[PDB]
Amino acid sequence: FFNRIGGVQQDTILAEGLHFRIPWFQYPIIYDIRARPRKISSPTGSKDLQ
Repeated sequence: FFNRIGGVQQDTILAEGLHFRIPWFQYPIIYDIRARPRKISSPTGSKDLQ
C-alpha cells in the first residue's frame, strides 16, 4: 500500500484477490512471494591461507 500523502503504509500487506484503491492517491506495489534460487560465486581463503 503506497499512498502519496502517507508514504508506504509499512503497516498492512494485502493478500491475493480483488481490492479497492483510490486511483492517483495510492499505488500498489506487488512483490512476489515465490522462492527463487540464486547462485553466488565467492573466492575465499581457508585457514591454511589457500
